[PDB]
Amino acid sequence: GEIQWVKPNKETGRLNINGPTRTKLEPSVFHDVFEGNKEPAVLHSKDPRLEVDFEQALFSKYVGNTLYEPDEYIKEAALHYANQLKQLDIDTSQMSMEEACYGTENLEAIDLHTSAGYPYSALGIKKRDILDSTTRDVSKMKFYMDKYGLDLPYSTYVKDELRSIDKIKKGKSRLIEASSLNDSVYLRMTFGHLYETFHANPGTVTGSAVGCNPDTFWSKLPILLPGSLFAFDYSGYDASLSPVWFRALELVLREIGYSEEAVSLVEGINHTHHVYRNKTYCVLGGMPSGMSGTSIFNSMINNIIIRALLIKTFKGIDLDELNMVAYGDDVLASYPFPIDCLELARTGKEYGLTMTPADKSPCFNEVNWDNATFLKRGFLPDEQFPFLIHPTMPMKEIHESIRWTKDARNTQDHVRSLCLLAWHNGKQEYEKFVSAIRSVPVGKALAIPNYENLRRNWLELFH
RNA sequence: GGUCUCUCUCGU
RNA sequence: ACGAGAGAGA
Ligand SMILES: Nc1ccn([C@@H]2O[C@H](COP(=O)(O)OP(=O)(O)OP(=O)(O)O)[C@@H](O)[C@H]2O)c(=O)n1
Ligand SMILES: [Mg+2]
Ligand SMILES: [Mg+2]
Ligand SMILES: [Zn+2]
Repeated sequence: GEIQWVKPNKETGRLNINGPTRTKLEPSVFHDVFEGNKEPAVLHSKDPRLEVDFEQALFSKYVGNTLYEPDEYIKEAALHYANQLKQLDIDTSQMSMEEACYGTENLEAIDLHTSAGYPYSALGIKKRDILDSTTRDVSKMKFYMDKYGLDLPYSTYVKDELRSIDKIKKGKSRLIEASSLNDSVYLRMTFGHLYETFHANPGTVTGSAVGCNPDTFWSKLPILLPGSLFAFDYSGYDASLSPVWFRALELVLREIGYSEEAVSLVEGINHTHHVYRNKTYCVLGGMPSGMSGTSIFNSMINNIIIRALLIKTFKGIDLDELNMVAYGDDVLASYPFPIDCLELARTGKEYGLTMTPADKSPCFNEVNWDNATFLKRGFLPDEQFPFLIHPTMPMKEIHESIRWTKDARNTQDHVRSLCLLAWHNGKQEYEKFVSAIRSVPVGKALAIPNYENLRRNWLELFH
């Protein structure tokens, strides 16, 4: 992904889009009970913690583009993946605006506690002014779309969140693209049934884990990924996608049976326009993370990428013995023989991809179930029932969340949520966690889940 | 101050 | 089941 041009809003006639500059993350009453090295991300250009030009760091993720048209390996990869999806029988028909706005049993409705994007953001109008859950009316929406049309520019914000201090110093905060409600509901109408199918079949057939529950999915992963494992993260995944991969995505969508009208929207994703403060800018390539179906499309492109790198990098690869699941750019995959991920990365850099170990560490090493991670969680077999697998969130990542808050009114909700992650690390680590919470006044006022009840509730999930 | 998924909590 | 809120993950 590379920025093509940057004109002021005056020259493009776009309305300015004003974004918050102050973090909502105050330190919590547990801020000094637990060690930790994450701080709220840099959001103002004058953040004293900066050591690099701010706006230059945010946009440094647009590495640039390499390929524009698919080669032989990427075509073969795309078709292999697409024939895999055929067995799901995606209904490619247009979804109706009622279900697209208000949801179905396998696709939650448009979030009305969040913005409506350009231009509504600047016009003061909110999503709840167009859609009501109770009537499930679409007339108010059908009207507005007719009036502003589609291909509406994305609104660029910086994300308020705890980040590494390396990334605070180097100004590498995350950019999100606020979709226009019009673009969002049109994508849902075009691809609603594919979203539905993906959410309802996490696993190695979608090659996706969107919709999975780690508490139960982890026990299946060793069965869905037999053989020797490998695993990746990508550095700057969304911006690092050259337009070739969107062409390759069109190949997949055609081959599962979408109309020439439907695949035409892919170019609207490969080629996007964004407002940030008082400027407009055009991005070619790169996924606009914040669009409808971000996770699902990131995951599908990843299935294409991995396949394409294997058959290009190694002779004698057989893509039918490959199992993988992707959640966005997180990969966990397996193959009957060991795969030298160092070579897949060399290939990726040729396509403009920066592949890294899952942990984002400096060297690749062998990956097996005892050191694997997916969605930050490890794999730890139960002591009594070794075929059940605990998703283990590391205690350090739990300690970092508990040290901050966006509203102390929710302290108990927060700690409870964290306890439900923590106890998979076992009774000793868990009770060390709970004793720490109890070592401060507010902690002794909180209801904390009892370990055995958590373990009993977990074991009941398999009945 | 986006798209999603998952889990929890509070309400007839 | 339906509404309200939270946390985590991508
Ligand atoms: N809050 C987030 C985080 C992730 N993503 C999507 O998931 C992708 C990968 O997630 P992640 O690895 O966390 O971010 P990266 O872009 O790869 O940056 P990094 O180098 O830090 O891994 C992103 O590119 C983005 O498209 C998202 O939409 N919203
Ligand atoms: Mg990444
Ligand atoms: Mg990732
Ligand atoms: Zn353009």
